[PDB]
Amino acid sequence: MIEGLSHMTFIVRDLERMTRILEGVFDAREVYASDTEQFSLSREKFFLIGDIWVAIMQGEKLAERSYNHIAFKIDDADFDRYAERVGKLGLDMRPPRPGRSIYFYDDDNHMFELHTGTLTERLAR
Amino acid sequence: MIEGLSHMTFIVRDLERMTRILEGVFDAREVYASREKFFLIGDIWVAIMQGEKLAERSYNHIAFKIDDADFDRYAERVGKLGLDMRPPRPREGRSIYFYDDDNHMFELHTGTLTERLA
Ligand SMILES: [Mn+2]
Ligand SMILES: [Mn+2]
Repeated sequence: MIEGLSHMTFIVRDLERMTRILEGVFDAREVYASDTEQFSLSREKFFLIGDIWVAIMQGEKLAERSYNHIAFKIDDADFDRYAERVGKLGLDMRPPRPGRSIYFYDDDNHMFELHTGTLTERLAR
Repeated sequence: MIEGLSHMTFIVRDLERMTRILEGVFDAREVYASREKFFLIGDIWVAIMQGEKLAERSYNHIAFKIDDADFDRYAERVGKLGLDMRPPRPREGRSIYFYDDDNHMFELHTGTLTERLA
């Protein structure tokens, strides 16, 4: 049996900028940096978004953008606030459709989504 | 405030094969049916939509938590499907890494963040 999600891992060109994205958009909390170690060549950081473990490692960006995406849940009341946060970070986004979502990209062609709706709502529609 | 994970969406060339992988490896259950399908892995909403496979493989990955006592079983599930799988490192704090048919890397992992932080 699958107990739940363990972690999601993203490879990014610039660990510092990705840190600012995860902190700026999701209020991610940095819990680990391999840079606190002596002679570790590879560079990684671990973050928590609530109880979600996100790991980032420095490497190459995704070649192309695609519609593979990871979506986090927010409340409908915070939709404009979150669109603002994405704005202040200077991130590319998909246009807001006329549940609702904000889709944006980090600096390495990963797509993320902030979605106000639920599965139950989605299936009933 | 982020309330939690909403869903994860994968683009795949063949929804029937992806269905078999999700059900076969993760015990995913289908709740909605070129087009999209929806699954739950426990309370994790997964959406799959027909389209183009990732040009390239990378080490970006999604990892699911399993118990160490189930490790051999899960490795046999991935193998039974003919999925491209990294031979498990003889070990704990263990992982199984595999690609589906569309260059998405997945991981089954027996350890926790807390343990890893040690
Ligand atoms: Mn989505
Ligand atoms: Mn991993």
